Amino acid sequence: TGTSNLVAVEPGAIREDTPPGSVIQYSDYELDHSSPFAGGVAWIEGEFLPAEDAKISIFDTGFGHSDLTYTVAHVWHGNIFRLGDHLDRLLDGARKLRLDAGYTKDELADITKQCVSMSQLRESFVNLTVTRGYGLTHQVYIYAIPYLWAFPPAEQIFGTTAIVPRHVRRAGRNTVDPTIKNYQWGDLTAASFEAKDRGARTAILLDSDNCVAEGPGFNVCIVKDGKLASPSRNALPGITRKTVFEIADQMGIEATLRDVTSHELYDADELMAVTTAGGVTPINSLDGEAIGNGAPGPMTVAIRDRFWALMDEPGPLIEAIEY
Repeated sequence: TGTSNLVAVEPGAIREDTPPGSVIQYSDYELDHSSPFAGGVAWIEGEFLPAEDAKISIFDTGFGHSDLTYTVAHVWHGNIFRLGDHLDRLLDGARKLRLDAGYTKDELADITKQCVSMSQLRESFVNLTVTRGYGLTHQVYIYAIPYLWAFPPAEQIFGTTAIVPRHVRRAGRNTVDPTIKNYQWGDLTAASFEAKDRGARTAILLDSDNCVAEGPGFNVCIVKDGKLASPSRNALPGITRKTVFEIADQMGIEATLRDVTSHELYDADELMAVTTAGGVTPINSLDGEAIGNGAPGPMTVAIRDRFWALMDEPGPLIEAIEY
């Protein structure tokens, strides 16, 4: 059909079932639908709008040339996670693209948190996008929408399945650069359709030298002999990946950003996907072969459970939204 295994990025429900007793639980509340904003807020051209109405000029160069960068932060239990790190990454990427947001980091942070508050969402998927714009003025778009899962909560707890594409590789840093977060998903979409065709949930892509690159919307972490590794070259420098490495260091696990060869990927003791929209996902099998026992690995479970706990512990990583 015309539908990939990738989650559609648009406003969706406010809550979704999660495994009972699991580390993942939504907040208990309601939206006051007296506000037109409740459920999703978009900030386009300095004006807030109900997400249902959020529109951009068809002539924005961010559309016709995909000339932009973006970042996504999540809100969990009313707390925004690592917003400052996301703003730093977004602004650094815009600089590399010679894009000027026209707003300082603090102005962006205030605008973003305001979007969440007006949305009334305690769990949210928050996107900041900076584009080349149109007649020339660069454009900043921000939206806070209900939470989105790259992998459903059930797969976060019980694991997902992956293949390595036979026909696709991840674009290299000298072509469409994966190290700047971008909307150019041609390879990622093709890999997802190949995974769907083969009966797997997703794909882990290789780069041109057959090193692990990343997946469609996530970094990949590889566990071997009690050590954790993740690709250093053709992969986004993910914030979830950064969090996972901090969690591991605190657990006394050695975590290294390095080239991971295709041999190492297939020989892994554990595999996991890491991304802001849903966190740490175990990958139970690769190309239909069990990784470990074919169920979530022990280090993955430990790190994933610690990751959700971070969302509730006061500290530098989290800030409470004011509703």
